Amino acid sequence: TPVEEAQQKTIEAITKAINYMAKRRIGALLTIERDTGMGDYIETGIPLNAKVSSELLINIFIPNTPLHDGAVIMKNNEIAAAACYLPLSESPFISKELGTRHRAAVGISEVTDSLTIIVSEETGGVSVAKNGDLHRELTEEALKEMLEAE
Amino acid sequence: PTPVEEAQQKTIEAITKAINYMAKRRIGALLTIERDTGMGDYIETGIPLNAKVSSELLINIFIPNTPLHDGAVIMKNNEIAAAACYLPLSESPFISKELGTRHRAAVGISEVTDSLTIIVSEETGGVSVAKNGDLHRELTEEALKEMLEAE
Ligand SMILES: O=C([C](F)N1[C]=N(F)[C]=N1)C1=[C][C]=[C][C]=[C]1
Ligand SMILES: [Mg+2]
Repeated sequence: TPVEEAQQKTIEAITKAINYMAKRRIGALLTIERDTGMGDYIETGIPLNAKVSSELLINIFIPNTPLHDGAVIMKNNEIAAAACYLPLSESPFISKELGTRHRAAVGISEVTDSLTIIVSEETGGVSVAKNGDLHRELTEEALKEMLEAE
Repeated sequence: PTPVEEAQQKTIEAITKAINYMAKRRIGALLTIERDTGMGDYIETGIPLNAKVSSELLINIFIPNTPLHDGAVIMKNNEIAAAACYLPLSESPFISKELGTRHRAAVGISEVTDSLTIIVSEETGGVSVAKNGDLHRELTEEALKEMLEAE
């Protein structure tokens, strides 16, 4: 169906962008709003309300650019805003080698049902935060499975 | 001022801030503003964005060696319609011979539309505008803003 084709296209755009950033070890933080509304956090960023594309996602997160600091928040199959604030988790059970991007992802996952993808700038490793837990060192296939499950 | 006029002022401010940032850093850029002649055929050659304008997004689009930096950004009113778009190349003899494809593309679209195109040179950081087949080079910040306000 049209809705199904659009969801699969968005998943492919995300995974292609994550692949490019993982390979180059470009830090990234991408939160996908689900049932819990995230308007208060969207409002902290730069409004985009843009069509999703792998190219736009990559261009957003290039280091030392205006938009790369903070989270991209996606809502209703669009990029709602970039450079958004997310709350930092105080969970003592996050790997100590991880920094602010990962704590921000876990933090938003503690108070919403959202799914957040993180690319580490140190290693290029890909992780997902959901329900207050961080799922680390994902393969491409694991990330796709999580996006399809969500 | 009406909401429409205030929105236009915000868009001009966003454009001028982005152009000034890129000029200072010799970031090449090609930004066409659609006017009354529709540019859909050219918009459809690019990557669709349909995004709200911001200086931050304009700058991010043109960062060298990124997916979106080659080709034209096309704006429709207060939106970035698409990036990495094709524009036709002008054969005009009044394009300075040292200028590259971005300037030739800007003059080219200006020959078949009433659009206004801004170009930042990656060689010199100079700012130019193409309109109605004519290229106006080495614009000051003040001149660019005046051109946009008049448009
Ligand atoms: O990229 C990547 C992976 F890991 N992935 C994950 N996800 F999730 C997506 N992708 C790579 C490849 C190769 C080399 C390095 C790196
Ligand atoms: Mg002069």
